[PDB]
Amino acid sequence: DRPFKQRRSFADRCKEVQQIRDQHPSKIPVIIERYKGEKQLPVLDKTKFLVPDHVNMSELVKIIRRRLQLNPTQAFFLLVNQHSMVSVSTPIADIYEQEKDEDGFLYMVYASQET
Ligand SMILES: O=C(O)c1ccc(Oc2ccccc2)cc1
Repeated sequence: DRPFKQRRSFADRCKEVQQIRDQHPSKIPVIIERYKGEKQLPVLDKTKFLVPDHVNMSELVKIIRRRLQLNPTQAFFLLVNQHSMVSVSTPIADIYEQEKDEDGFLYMVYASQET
C-alpha cells in the first residue's frame, strides 16, 4: 500500500521498464498514485499501467475518472510533476520523453484539488 518506489528498488524499476520496452514497445509505462493527503477520492485498483503511446493526456483523465466511478460532481485532477493534465491534449508519447523518471516510468498523482 506504500508508494511504488518504496516497494521496488531503483535497479528493479529500471529492469521492469526495460522488460516493458521489449514486450510492449508501443506502450508507455505509467505509475498512477493517489495524492498522499487525499481524503475524498478512492484508491485505484492498481498503480501500474501500460498506456498505448497515442493516447492523449486529456483522454487519460477521462479514462481514470471512469475507472474511479466518479459522478460529474466529483472534482478530479491528474498531475505529472505537479502539472495538471486535464487540458493537455498531447499524446503521452511526447509527455513521456519530457517527464519520465530516471527509472523510466512516467509517474502521476491524482487528487480532488489542483493545489
Ligand atoms: O486507449 C487505450 O486502449 C488505453 C489502454 C490502456 C490505458 O491505460 C490506463 C487505463 C486505465 C487507467 C490508467 C491507464 C489507457 C488507454
